[PDB]
Parts: sequence; C-alpha cells; structure tokens
Amino acid sequence: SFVEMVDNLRGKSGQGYYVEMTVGSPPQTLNILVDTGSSNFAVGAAPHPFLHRYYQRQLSSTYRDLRKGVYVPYTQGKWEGELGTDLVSIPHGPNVTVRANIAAITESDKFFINGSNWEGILGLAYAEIARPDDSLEPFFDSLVKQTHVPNLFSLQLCGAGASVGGSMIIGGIDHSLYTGSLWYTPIRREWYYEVIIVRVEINGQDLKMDCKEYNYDKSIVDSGTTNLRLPKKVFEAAVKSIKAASSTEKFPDGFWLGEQLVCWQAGTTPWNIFPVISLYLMGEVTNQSFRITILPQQYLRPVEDVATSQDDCYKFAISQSSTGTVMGAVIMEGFYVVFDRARKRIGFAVSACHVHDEFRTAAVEGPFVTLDMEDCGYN
Ligand SMILES: CCCCNC(=O)[C@H](C)C[C@H](O)[C@@H]1C[C@H](C)CCCCCN(CC)C(=O)c2cc(OCC)cc(c2)C(=O)N1
Repeated sequence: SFVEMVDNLRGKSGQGYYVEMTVGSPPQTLNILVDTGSSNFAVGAAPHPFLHRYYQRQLSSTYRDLRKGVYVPYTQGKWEGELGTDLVSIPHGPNVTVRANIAAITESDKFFINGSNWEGILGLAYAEIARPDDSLEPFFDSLVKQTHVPNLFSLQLCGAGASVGGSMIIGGIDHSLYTGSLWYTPIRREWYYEVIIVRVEINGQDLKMDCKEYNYDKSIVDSGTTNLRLPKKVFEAAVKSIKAASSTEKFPDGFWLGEQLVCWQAGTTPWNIFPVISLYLMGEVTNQSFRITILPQQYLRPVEDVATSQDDCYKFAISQSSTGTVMGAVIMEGFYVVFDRARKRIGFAVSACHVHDEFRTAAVEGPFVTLDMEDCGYN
C-alpha cells in the first residue's frame, strides 16, 4: 500500500532529489535531500543566503538538546552543527512519527546549493559511517526500530520530464513502478551501500581490466551524487573508449572533464555515436552476475542553455574519483533500485520512467556466469 508515496520526490537537474519532511512540535516543514551516500540526518538551523527557511529549535516543544557538537565532511561540502532529537514525520511516507537524531546545521561550506529548494539531508546509509561515531542512530534505523515499517526502501529516480521527479517507497517495493524482474547484488558491507562490479563493457566490448580496479577502493550506490564517478584508471579507459566511439565529432577537452558544455541544434543530438555502458554486478548465486546497461541519455546530462535556449546542451556526467566508484543519480535514473537492508542486498529493475532511445534500450539482464567474483572486491 504505497500509492501515497509515489511521486514524493522533487528536485532540479544536478542539484539532488528531495522529499518533504516535518520536524518538531508543532511540525516545521522542510525539504530534505535523499542521500544513500551518508548516514546523518541534518537540517539547516540558522540563516544562510541559500536557505529559504530553516529548523527553529526554540519553536519545538519536543526538541531535546544532546549537548554534543557534530561535523560531517563529504566528497564535496561540509557542515557543522549541534546534535539533538525531535519528532520527525514524512507527509508523503508512512503514517508514523518517530523521535530521531537531528544535526542542527549552524555553519556550512559548499553544502547548500543556491536555489535547490532543499534545506537538509537525509543520510540513508548505515550507522558505521555516521558522525561523530556509529553510536548516533541513523533516521531509518530509528524508523524501523520504533514502528512496523519493514527494513527496506526503494528509490525510483526519474530524469527530466530543469525539474526532476521520482519516488521513495519507504518500507517496501511498489510493483507498478518497474517492468521485468528485479536483479539483486549483495551489499558487501553495511557502511556505505557497497557493491562489487565484476565486469565493464562499452558498446559490448570488455574493458578487460583487473576487476579489482572497478572497485578500487570501493564501489557505492549514492543517490546524493549526480555523476557516475570512476577510479582514475577506469575513468581514463572509459573516456578513451567513449572518445573513440564519438570521434566523428569534435569536443573540447574541457567537455570530457565536466568543465564545458556541448551543444547541438534542437532535436539533432547524435546519440548514436555515444556508446552504451554495461556494469556487471555480483549476483545472488555462485558464479552468477547480472548487468545494468546505461544509455548516453543518462551520462550526458541536459543543461539549460543560458544564452539562446535554441540548442540542446549537455554536460559529460562521468567524472574521475579518488575514493572508488560512485554509482550516482545518473546511473540510478531509469532504474527502480531496492535497498533491501533486511536481506543485505540491492535490487535493480528497469523503471517505468526509463530512457527512450529510438534504437537502444536501457536494460537489467541476467543471469551471466562470472568466475572468481570475490576476487573483484578490494582489500
Ligand atoms: C562522512 C560520512 C560519509 C560521507 N559520504 C560521502 O561523502 C558520499 C561519498 C557523497 C555524498 O553522497 C554527498 C552528499 C551531498 C553532500 C548532498 C548535498 C549536495 C549534493 C551535490 N550534488 C548534486 C546532487 C552532486 O552531484 C555532488 C557532486 C560532488 O562532487 C562534485 C565534484 C560531490 C557530491 C555531490 C557529494 O559529496 N555528495
């Protein structure tokens, strides 16, 4: 019984997906970015030039100070604040209210985004990576412990159609939101949502790297990062192959770094020259894997043309990483992703809001046979 949570996510392209939440008594409404890459629930609690509203602890009668400070650094951005607890609910989520830890953000650096329409972050990953330490219970843990909500959620992130939308199904799977079968990959370790990539193909050709390189030093599923982020060695190989496949057209080197945009006359984007990327994930049974296939419509993110919006302009949404693979929003978009915490696995299926290429199609396909998959995890 999940129809009430369908379409409960909003956002702007490249600025994250948010869900509406309320904090305190009486309830204060805030838009909260959904981040499977972290584990702290934090909200702006002091004025900031990019915040249209913030959490006012003095107006909540159920607020409780924990008299302990907190700091969270991310790959990009950081904030510091004061810890406390309060009553939290999700208007378009389960009909429950829980007491959860809340970090009241008092100072921040490159965290809030001008005009994003969100004021806080909901870290949905595990306690192991919560700050200041893993004794700070994350929100979803509190939700499961205090109510009957099952220990899982799913994310259906939909692309354009600059507005963006989607669904966060709290406590289950909504079968009307995907087609075909769900394919599951083990959660390697409960800290980030860590997975193991066992093979990479571009336009059907194996990159033929040591599969440890794909997971160096980890691979995570992260709704709070836009791009697909790849370790240096993998990024270089992927860009070389993508450049070769599209070499009939000229792009500035700044394009391949995410610095400059590429444009084409409206409706003439040469999709056919950009390859499909297949990520093979470790499966549920011995020597078995499955693949998810990414179309160029996912890793060429449309950007609104600031000048004369007569052209279709895009940014390369694959970037280099020094902290492992990050399967960001552009990978998740077009798939229905099940964070099955109870069974320690992540499921993928083709989304009902999938990308529409005229001759190619995003897919989740299996089974494949893959020997020695555990050797692909980095130690
Ligand atoms: C300390 C405990 C664990 C911390 N976890 C992490 O740091 C994760 C690995 C990352 C988080 O998901 C982390 C979450 C992030 C703050 C949410 C608010 C800002 C979203 C910005 N945005 C729009 C959607 C991006 O696209 C983007 C771009 C980035 O690089 C640009 C060069 C980095 C990150 C995000 C990023 O850092 N996103």
